[PDB]
Amino acid sequence: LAVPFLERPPMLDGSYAGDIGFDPVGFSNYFDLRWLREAELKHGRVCMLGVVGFLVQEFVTLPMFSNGVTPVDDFFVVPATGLWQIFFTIGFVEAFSNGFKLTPSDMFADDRAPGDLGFDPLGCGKDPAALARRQLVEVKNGRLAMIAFGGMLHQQLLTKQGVIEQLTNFKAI
Amino acid sequence: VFPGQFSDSVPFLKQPTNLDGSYVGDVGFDPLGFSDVFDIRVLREAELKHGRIAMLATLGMVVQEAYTFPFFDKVLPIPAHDVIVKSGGMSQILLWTSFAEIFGGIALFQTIQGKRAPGDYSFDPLNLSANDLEKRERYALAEIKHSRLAMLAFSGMVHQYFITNQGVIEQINNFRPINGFPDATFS
Ligand SMILES: CC1=CCCC(C)(C)[C@H]1/C=C/C(C)=C/C=C/C(C)=C/C=C/C=C(C)/C=C/C=C(C)/C=C/C1=C(C)CCCC1(C)C
Repeated sequence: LAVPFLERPPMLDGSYAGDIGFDPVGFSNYFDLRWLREAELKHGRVCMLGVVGFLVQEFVTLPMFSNGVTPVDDFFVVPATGLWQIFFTIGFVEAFSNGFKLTPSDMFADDRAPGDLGFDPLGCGKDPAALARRQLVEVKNGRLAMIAFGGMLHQQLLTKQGVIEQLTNFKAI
Repeated sequence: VFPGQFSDSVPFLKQPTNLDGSYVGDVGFDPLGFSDVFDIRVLREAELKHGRIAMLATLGMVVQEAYTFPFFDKVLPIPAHDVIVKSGGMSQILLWTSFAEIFGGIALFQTIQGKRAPGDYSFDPLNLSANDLEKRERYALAEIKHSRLAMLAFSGMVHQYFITNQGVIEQINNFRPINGFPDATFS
């Protein structure tokens, strides 16, 4: 149990990966646990790719664009047009992968697994025990990566330095 | 002097209605009857929270005058409050303690339901009194006595600084009476 001085939340049986009974504020109750699980997986995956993007944008820059001082400022130096192309592409992906159901009501109509968008092109998730281990690994890595992204974005905003550049040139504020 | 049942601490006041003696540190001292108006569990949790904060406060009020970190600056703690307010670190102390008290409030609301002991956050990483039960109540009595002593001590140190304008270590080595009373006339 993650919080020993509080009770185990009533809706956290332990079926999902990474469930250690950590919900003191009780979002498991009064909401849909599948919705929260898919939201957690989506945030984890987005930040998980975002950390790698912040690492790559320091040393690797696409020849079409001009690199900024920080990967945070790389959002501004690229033109406004093309940014909305990314916005609309993500909208199309989130519409087609979710089956054009986009609300807490109509989603999970077929009761699919939360976070299972049917995207396994390499076929890694075949063995169910390995599937559960990879579920746990993915969820814990997302829980680490969201905190990491929230840290590194603010570090790049405050110090105006890259993350590796900041780690090699550590200084007080 | 007259026959009758009274409290163990105060002999002219009766034992309070809700102070049965199960809780540690209970010598029957509740003259105004705070336990009659509010629950004893919430009061015990508030007492333990105040006492632990006061323990750390007395330790800080000693150490900060005894030894200041290489960062920040050499300054007395009472104006160091303002210094760290202007520096921004005290707002972060506030944020992190608020984040802890968010779960503390849920613990308190489960204490009213009677699911956890008041002030029992189950925090014993060194298992100093976890496996043994006889040591647990002795350490609880010691903790509550140190809590009350620390509240009194921090109040004393702060109000000594407020009129003396000297450090606690400074005052026990350079003890001067207040207001120039050694050679004061018509005071
Ligand atoms: C619960 C827990 C587990 C065990 C450890 C511990 C005891 C510490 C305890 C505490 C955990 C804590 C404190 C977690 C903290 C999480 C936090 C603060 C997460 C915050 C993340 C912030 C984020 C993403 C910000 C994202 C901003 C983004 C994208 C975009 C920025 C911008 C760009 C460049 C485009 C234009 C718009 C804008 C805004 C300028």
